[PDB]
Amino acid sequence: VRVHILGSGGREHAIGWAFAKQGYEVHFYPGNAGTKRDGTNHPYEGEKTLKAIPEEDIVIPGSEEFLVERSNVFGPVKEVARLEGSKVYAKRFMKKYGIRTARFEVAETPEELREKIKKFSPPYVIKADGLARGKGVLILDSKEETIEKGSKLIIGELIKGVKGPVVIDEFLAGNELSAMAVVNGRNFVILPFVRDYKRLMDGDRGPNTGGMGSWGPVEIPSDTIKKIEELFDKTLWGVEKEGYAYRGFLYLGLMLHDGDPYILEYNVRLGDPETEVIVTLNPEGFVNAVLEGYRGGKMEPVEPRGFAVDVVLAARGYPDAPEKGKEITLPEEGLIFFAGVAEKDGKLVTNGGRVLHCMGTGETKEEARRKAYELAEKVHFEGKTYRRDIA
Repeated sequence: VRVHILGSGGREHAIGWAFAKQGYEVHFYPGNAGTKRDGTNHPYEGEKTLKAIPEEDIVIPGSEEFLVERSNVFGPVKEVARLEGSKVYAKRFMKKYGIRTARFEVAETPEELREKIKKFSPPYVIKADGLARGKGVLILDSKEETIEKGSKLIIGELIKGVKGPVVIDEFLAGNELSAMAVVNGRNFVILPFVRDYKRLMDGDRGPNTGGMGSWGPVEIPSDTIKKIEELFDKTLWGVEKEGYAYRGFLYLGLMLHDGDPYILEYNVRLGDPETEVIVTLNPEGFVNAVLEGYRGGKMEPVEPRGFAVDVVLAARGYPDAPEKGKEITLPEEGLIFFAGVAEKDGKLVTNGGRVLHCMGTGETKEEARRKAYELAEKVHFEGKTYRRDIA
């Protein structure tokens, strides 16, 4: 009867919103002040939190997963999550199981970075082996800046708490694209494709962020989808051949290059703010596929109804230094997913980089767009930061 969601972002709230919408009792760990609408928030305290939860579903989205998965948890074990956790492992995996990816070398020291960089041409891509809070894939025009930053990235002087080998990836001209699936062993369903907005500012300027909005569904050619399906199959076969079974959500960050999809990286959970959009496109179908996947049964396709637009409101300073504690005025209605919000002095206040997700829905992309933006204009807090670019 009960769903337990680990996390505090809009993905988590979106996932909990759908379940609660289908009548399930939803617990968030720790959630945020918005997630109180759709369930009860509890503090997360590691294994103490999880040992207490009976059989019945736990949905993780994060790096919880380089320990969590107890058969309760709908996400892969640590060994499988190395696919996200070690970008080097992921590359060797893909070479092994014939999964189409960019040519690459591994530099474990700055010396190797100097030698091995000579195998590549100007638009250089260096990727930190470990998690960098998605801030450790560098794309640099010049070799000097690549060696200088990439060396520092190896030795832990670039990004505090990141250190160790780097992948040097052959840069791929193309259009970037994500694909996401609910997965049980070798069975999977692909979710609606959504388009995200990674840069902070309109016309894709400013710093990269964890996402400034999205919309969907996006229309992908059937031939492209069949190739995408084949990437999922070969990835899941590879997991089985390593002796493990993938349970949960699998995200492929792709690059369509010369007609073919290449895997830029694996994530072992759904994106934010892609989840907000996907969920809003069919709350029923998402919920069902997750339960069927969790339960070991047949999952039915997740068909999108209409279009969804997510306009993310973030704090002034996001991402490098978001300002907190600012008071949030909300409208009477509207689909909002809450992330960086807290309660303080009986009020709603900002408390994270990305504060709110304002959702618009409609029969067209433009209908969905206006509704989202109409809502974002009704929502206020100081230094309220958003892209009028979306969709």
